Amino acid sequence: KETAAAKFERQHMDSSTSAASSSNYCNQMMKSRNLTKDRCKPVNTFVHESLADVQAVCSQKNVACKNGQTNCYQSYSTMSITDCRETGSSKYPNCAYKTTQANKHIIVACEGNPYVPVHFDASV
Amino acid sequence: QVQLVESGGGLVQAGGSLRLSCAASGYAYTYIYMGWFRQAPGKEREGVAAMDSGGGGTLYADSVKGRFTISRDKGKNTVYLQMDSLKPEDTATYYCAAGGYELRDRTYGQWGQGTQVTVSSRGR
Repeated sequence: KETAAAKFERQHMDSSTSAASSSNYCNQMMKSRNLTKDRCKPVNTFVHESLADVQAVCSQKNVACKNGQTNCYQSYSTMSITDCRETGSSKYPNCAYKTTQANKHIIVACEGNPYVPVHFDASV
Repeated sequence: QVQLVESGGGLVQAGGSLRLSCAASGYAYTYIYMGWFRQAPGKEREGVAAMDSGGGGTLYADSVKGRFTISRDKGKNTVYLQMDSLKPEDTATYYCAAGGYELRDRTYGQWGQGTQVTVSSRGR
Protein backbone atom coordinates (compact mmCIF):
# COMPACT_ATOMS: atom_id res chain seq x y z
CA LYS A 1 0.00 0.00 0.00
CA GLU A 2 2.54 2.54 1.22
CA THR A 3 5.35 3.15 -1.28
CA ALA A 4 9.05 3.26 -0.46
CA ALA A 5 9.03 7.01 -1.18
CA ALA A 6 6.01 7.50 1.11
CA LYS A 7 7.59 5.49 3.93
CA PHE A 8 10.72 7.67 3.76
CA GLU A 9 8.60 10.80 4.03
CA ARG A 10 6.61 9.43 6.97
CA GLN A 11 9.60 8.11 8.94
CA HIS A 12 12.06 10.92 8.25
CA MET A 13 10.47 14.09 6.84
CA ASP A 14 9.43 16.90 9.18
CA SER A 15 9.53 20.08 7.10
CA SER A 16 7.13 21.90 9.48
CA THR A 17 9.91 22.87 11.92
CA SER A 18 13.48 24.16 11.78
CA ALA A 19 14.58 22.03 14.73
CA ALA A 20 13.06 19.66 17.30
CA SER A 21 11.18 22.25 19.37
CA SER A 22 11.07 20.81 22.89
CA SER A 23 13.07 17.93 24.37
CA ASN A 24 10.00 15.74 24.09
CA TYR A 25 10.00 15.95 20.29
CA CYS A 26 11.13 12.37 19.68
CA ASN A 27 8.56 10.89 22.09
CA GLN A 28 5.71 12.77 20.42
CA MET A 29 6.97 12.37 16.86
CA MET A 30 8.21 8.76 17.07
CA LYS A 31 4.79 7.74 18.38
CA SER A 32 2.78 9.97 16.03
CA ARG A 33 4.41 8.63 12.84
CA ASN A 34 3.85 5.01 13.82
CA LEU A 35 7.48 4.12 14.53
CA THR A 36 6.50 2.65 17.91
CA LYS A 37 3.55 0.56 16.71
CA ASP A 38 4.88 -3.03 16.74
CA ARG A 39 7.96 -2.09 18.77
CA CYS A 40 10.18 0.83 19.74
CA LYS A 41 12.34 1.64 16.68
CA PRO A 42 15.83 1.94 18.24
CA VAL A 43 17.07 4.96 16.24
CA ASN A 44 15.40 7.40 13.84
CA THR A 45 16.33 10.69 12.17
CA PHE A 46 13.93 13.39 11.04
CA VAL A 47 15.06 16.01 8.52
CA HIS A 48 13.88 19.59 9.03
CA GLU A 49 14.28 20.78 5.43
CA SER A 50 11.86 21.13 2.52
CA LEU A 51 10.90 17.97 0.62
CA ALA A 52 12.39 19.36 -2.60
CA ASP A 53 15.77 19.94 -0.93
CA VAL A 54 15.94 16.40 0.44
CA GLN A 55 14.84 14.82 -2.83
CA ALA A 56 17.60 16.82 -4.56
CA VAL A 57 20.18 14.89 -2.50
CA CYS A 58 19.70 12.05 -5.01
CA SER A 59 21.59 14.23 -7.55
CA GLN A 60 24.51 15.06 -5.28
CA LYS A 61 27.50 13.09 -3.99
CA ASN A 62 27.34 9.40 -4.83
CA VAL A 63 28.67 7.40 -1.87
CA ALA A 64 28.53 3.77 -0.74
CA CYS A 65 25.76 2.97 1.72
CA LYS A 66 26.45 1.05 4.92
CA ASN A 67 25.20 -2.26 3.46
CA GLY A 68 27.56 -2.07 0.45
CA GLN A 69 25.13 -0.82 -2.19
CA THR A 70 26.36 2.11 -4.26
CA ASN A 71 23.13 4.03 -4.89
CA CYS A 72 23.62 6.26 -1.82
CA TYR A 73 23.85 10.06 -1.98
CA GLN A 74 25.40 12.53 0.44
CA SER A 75 24.12 16.10 0.62
CA TYR A 76 26.44 18.94 -0.38
CA SER A 77 25.21 21.27 2.36
CA THR A 78 24.52 20.29 5.96
CA MET A 79 20.86 20.02 7.06
CA SER A 80 18.79 20.39 10.21
CA ILE A 81 18.33 16.91 11.60
CA THR A 82 17.05 15.38 14.83
CA ASP A 83 18.61 12.14 16.10
CA CYS A 84 16.12 10.05 18.10
CA ARG A 85 17.73 7.41 20.32
CA GLU A 86 15.92 4.94 22.55
CA THR A 87 16.72 5.40 26.23
CA GLY A 88 17.37 2.52 28.62
CA SER A 89 14.15 3.19 30.51
CA SER A 90 12.10 2.71 27.34
CA LYS A 91 10.09 -0.48 26.94
CA TYR A 92 7.37 -1.42 24.47
CA PRO A 93 4.82 -0.19 24.43
CA ASN A 94 5.99 2.79 26.49
CA CYS A 95 8.65 3.99 24.07
CA ALA A 96 10.99 6.61 25.46
CA TYR A 97 13.51 8.49 23.32
CA LYS A 98 16.18 11.13 23.77
CA THR A 99 16.07 14.04 21.32
CA THR A 100 19.49 15.06 19.96
CA GLN A 101 19.38 18.01 17.54
CA ALA A 102 22.17 18.51 15.01
CA ASN A 103 23.20 20.03 11.69
CA LYS A 104 24.95 17.46 9.47
CA HIS A 105 25.19 16.09 5.95
CA ILE A 106 22.59 13.41 5.26
CA ILE A 107 23.35 10.25 3.27
CA VAL A 108 20.28 8.71 1.63
CA ALA A 109 19.58 5.71 -0.59
CA CYS A 110 17.75 6.68 -3.76
CA GLU A 111 15.72 4.76 -6.30
CA GLY A 112 12.73 4.53 -8.59
CA ASN A 113 11.41 7.23 -10.97
CA PRO A 114 11.11 9.93 -10.08
CA TYR A 115 14.47 9.22 -8.47
CA VAL A 116 13.64 9.90 -4.84
CA PRO A 117 15.05 8.99 -1.43
CA VAL A 118 13.75 5.62 -0.19
CA HIS A 119 15.96 5.06 2.87
CA PHE A 120 17.87 7.21 5.37
CA ASP A 121 21.37 5.74 5.61
CA ALA A 122 23.61 7.96 7.69
CA SER A 123 24.43 11.47 8.81
CA VAL A 124 28.03 12.67 8.60
CA GLN B 1 22.14 19.83 -14.66
CA VAL B 2 24.07 16.64 -15.41
CA GLN B 3 23.72 15.14 -18.89
CA LEU B 4 24.78 11.62 -19.86
CA VAL B 5 25.86 11.67 -23.53
CA GLU B 6 26.06 8.47 -25.53
CA SER B 7 27.52 7.79 -28.96
CA GLY B 8 28.58 5.00 -31.28
CA GLY B 9 25.18 3.59 -32.23
CA GLY B 10 24.79 2.20 -35.72
CA LEU B 11 23.36 -0.39 -38.05
CA VAL B 12 25.58 -3.41 -38.68
CA GLN B 13 25.57 -6.87 -40.23
CA ALA B 14 25.08 -9.97 -38.09
CA GLY B 15 28.53 -10.87 -36.78
CA GLY B 16 30.01 -7.37 -36.97
CA SER B 17 31.13 -4.96 -34.25
CA LEU B 18 30.14 -1.65 -32.70
CA ARG B 19 31.55 0.46 -29.85
CA LEU B 20 29.26 2.40 -27.52
CA SER B 21 30.56 5.45 -25.66
CA CYS B 22 29.12 7.39 -22.75
CA ALA B 23 30.40 10.28 -20.67
CA ALA B 24 28.74 12.19 -17.88
CA SER B 25 29.05 15.95 -18.29
CA GLY B 26 28.53 18.36 -15.40
CA TYR B 27 28.90 15.96 -12.44
CA ALA B 28 31.31 17.15 -9.76
CA TYR B 29 32.23 13.70 -8.40
CA THR B 30 32.71 10.21 -9.82
CA TYR B 31 29.71 7.90 -10.09
CA ILE B 32 30.68 4.61 -8.42
CA TYR B 33 28.69 2.51 -10.90
CA MET B 34 28.13 3.16 -14.58
CA GLY B 35 26.51 0.54 -16.81
CA TRP B 36 24.51 -0.18 -19.97
CA PHE B 37 20.86 -1.20 -20.24
CA ARG B 38 18.93 -2.00 -23.44
CA GLN B 39 15.30 -2.18 -24.53
CA ALA B 40 14.11 -4.22 -27.54
CA PRO B 41 11.03 -2.87 -29.31
CA GLY B 42 7.97 -3.53 -27.19
CA LYS B 43 9.85 -5.49 -24.49
CA GLU B 44 11.08 -4.34 -21.10
CA ARG B 45 14.42 -2.63 -20.48
CA GLU B 46 17.16 -5.08 -19.37
CA GLY B 47 20.68 -4.68 -17.98
CA VAL B 48 23.58 -5.47 -20.30
CA ALA B 49 26.77 -4.70 -18.38
CA ALA B 50 28.08 -2.56 -15.51
CA MET B 51 31.37 -1.65 -13.86
CA ASP B 52 32.47 0.39 -10.86
CA SER B 53 34.89 3.32 -10.79
CA GLY B 54 37.88 1.27 -9.68
CA GLY B 55 39.17 -1.59 -11.85
CA GLY B 56 35.70 -3.10 -11.62
CA GLY B 57 32.93 -5.09 -9.99
CA THR B 58 32.03 -6.08 -13.53
CA LEU B 59 28.75 -7.83 -14.31
CA TYR B 60 27.30 -8.99 -17.63
CA ALA B 61 23.90 -10.30 -18.71
CA ASP B 62 23.97 -14.00 -19.68
CA SER B 63 23.19 -13.24 -23.34
CA VAL B 64 26.28 -11.06 -23.92
CA LYS B 65 28.99 -12.71 -21.82
CA GLY B 66 32.04 -13.38 -24.01
CA ARG B 67 30.89 -11.10 -26.85
CA PHE B 68 30.56 -7.65 -25.26
CA THR B 69 33.21 -5.87 -23.20
CA ILE B 70 32.59 -2.95 -20.85
CA SER B 71 35.31 -0.53 -19.76
CA ARG B 72 35.66 2.69 -17.79
CA ASP B 73 38.45 5.26 -17.51
CA LYS B 74 39.64 4.60 -13.91
CA GLY B 75 38.19 7.37 -11.74
CA LYS B 76 36.24 9.12 -14.53
CA ASN B 77 32.56 9.38 -15.49
CA THR B 78 32.88 7.44 -18.75
CA VAL B 79 31.67 4.00 -19.86
CA TYR B 80 32.45 2.07 -23.04
CA LEU B 81 30.86 -1.04 -24.52
CA GLN B 82 32.78 -2.94 -27.18
CA MET B 83 30.18 -5.10 -28.94
CA ASP B 84 31.68 -7.98 -30.96
CA SER B 85 29.93 -10.77 -32.87
CA LEU B 86 26.69 -8.83 -32.90
CA LYS B 87 23.53 -10.78 -33.58
CA PRO B 88 19.97 -9.93 -34.57
CA GLU B 89 18.93 -10.51 -30.94
CA ASP B 90 21.07 -7.55 -29.85
CA THR B 91 18.99 -5.08 -31.89
CA ALA B 92 17.69 -2.52 -29.41
CA THR B 93 18.11 1.00 -28.08
CA TYR B 94 20.99 0.98 -25.62
CA TYR B 95 21.00 3.34 -22.63
CA CYS B 96 23.92 4.50 -20.51
CA ALA B 97 23.22 4.89 -16.80
CA ALA B 98 25.11 6.17 -13.76
CA GLY B 99 24.92 6.33 -9.97
CA GLY B 100 23.17 3.02 -9.38
CA TYR B 101 24.16 -0.44 -8.19
CA GLU B 102 25.24 -3.49 -10.21
CA LEU B 103 22.49 -4.10 -12.80
CA ARG B 104 19.62 -2.97 -10.60
CA ASP B 105 17.58 -0.81 -12.97
CA ARG B 106 15.63 0.98 -10.22
CA THR B 107 18.83 2.17 -8.49
CA TYR B 108 20.02 4.28 -11.45
CA GLY B 109 18.85 7.89 -11.46
CA GLN B 110 20.94 9.25 -14.33
CA TRP B 111 19.89 7.95 -17.75
CA GLY B 112 21.26 8.59 -21.25
CA GLN B 113 18.72 9.37 -23.97
CA GLY B 114 19.42 6.16 -25.89
CA THR B 115 21.33 5.01 -28.95
CA GLN B 116 19.81 2.66 -31.50
CA VAL B 117 21.94 -0.39 -32.37
CA THR B 118 20.44 -2.51 -35.16
CA VAL B 119 21.92 -5.81 -36.32
CA SER B 120 20.59 -7.27 -39.56
CA SER B 121 20.29 -10.98 -40.26
CA ARG B 122 22.76 -12.77 -42.52
CA GLY B 123 19.97 -14.48 -44.50
CA ARG B 124 17.17 -12.31 -45.94
